[PDB]
Amino acid sequence: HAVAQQRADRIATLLQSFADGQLDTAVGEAPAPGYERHYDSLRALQRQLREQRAELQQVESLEAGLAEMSRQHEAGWIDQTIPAERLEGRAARIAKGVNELVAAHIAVKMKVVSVVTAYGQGNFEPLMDRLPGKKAQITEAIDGVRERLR
Amino acid sequence: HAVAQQRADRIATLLQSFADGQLDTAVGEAPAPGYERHYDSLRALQRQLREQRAELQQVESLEAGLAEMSRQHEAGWIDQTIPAERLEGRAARIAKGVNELVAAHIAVKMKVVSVVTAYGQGNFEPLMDRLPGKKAQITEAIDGVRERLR
Ligand SMILES: [Cl-]
Ligand SMILES: [Cl-]
Ligand SMILES: [Mg+2]
Ligand SMILES: [Mg+2]
Ligand code: NA
Ligand code: NA
Repeated sequence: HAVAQQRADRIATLLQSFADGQLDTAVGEAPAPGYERHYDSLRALQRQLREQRAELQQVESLEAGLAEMSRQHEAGWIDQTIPAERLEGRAARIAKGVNELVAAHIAVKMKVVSVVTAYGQGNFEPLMDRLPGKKAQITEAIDGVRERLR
Repeated sequence: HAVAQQRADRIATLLQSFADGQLDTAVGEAPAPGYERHYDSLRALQRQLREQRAELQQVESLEAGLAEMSRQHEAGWIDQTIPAERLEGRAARIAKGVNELVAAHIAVKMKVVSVVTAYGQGNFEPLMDRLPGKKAQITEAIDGVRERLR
């Protein structure tokens, strides 16, 4: 009678904690045989709430990292990247993905600058890369510059 | 005796479902007064598991969208963007953030191409934007091209 209520209150308290976002309490083992199923599920649920909390926090950090990277680049510090090494899982892969895509565009941009700077110096040895898709328009444009400049 | 066990099994089953990822069952209301706390928490937990599931799915979609955008740009279709409008919350903001940052770099790149293309035609009216930070190196480079070309 007394124990039954106590064990019931314990389960209510643990569930209440989960609901309120208090995931630090250690669930532990069941008090008696008839509560094994309840506790098995409670422990499993807790592990899941903790994992999802961590993953969602990583995403929040990813948004802040992107925000700072954007701020840095608008200020001209284009070497700045999102510190993917400080993230993990999917958040880290997305961060690396953004860094690589931005880096790829910067590389094409600097290639253009490098080639035309040379033409400006009378050095016509360099040729713009042969780009695909819409980027092919850049290749033709720069070739046109070369032909006309000399 | 019979009812007690039945109501206890119901709570075990609901918790078991949550654990296994079956969040579609409708919890409903408590069967008797002494179970109000349990059910209140169960409903709240379910709402949270569903919300976190949705948010994590959005992130998975964000990673795929970035992957496809990267694939498209490497192929030269640089007008392609991550469809942020099809996402929501933080996932959507990150997507828009990536689209804007990439677009900003492309704009600087095309500005460079536009200016030098003009110089190649003997049209020295356009001047490269005055860029900050490390980007200032691009401004000086292109100015140098202008001065030397004419
Ligand atoms: Cl720096
Ligand atoms: Cl297209
Ligand atoms: Mg010269
Ligand atoms: Mg000319
Ligand atoms: Na990617
Ligand atoms: Na941003």
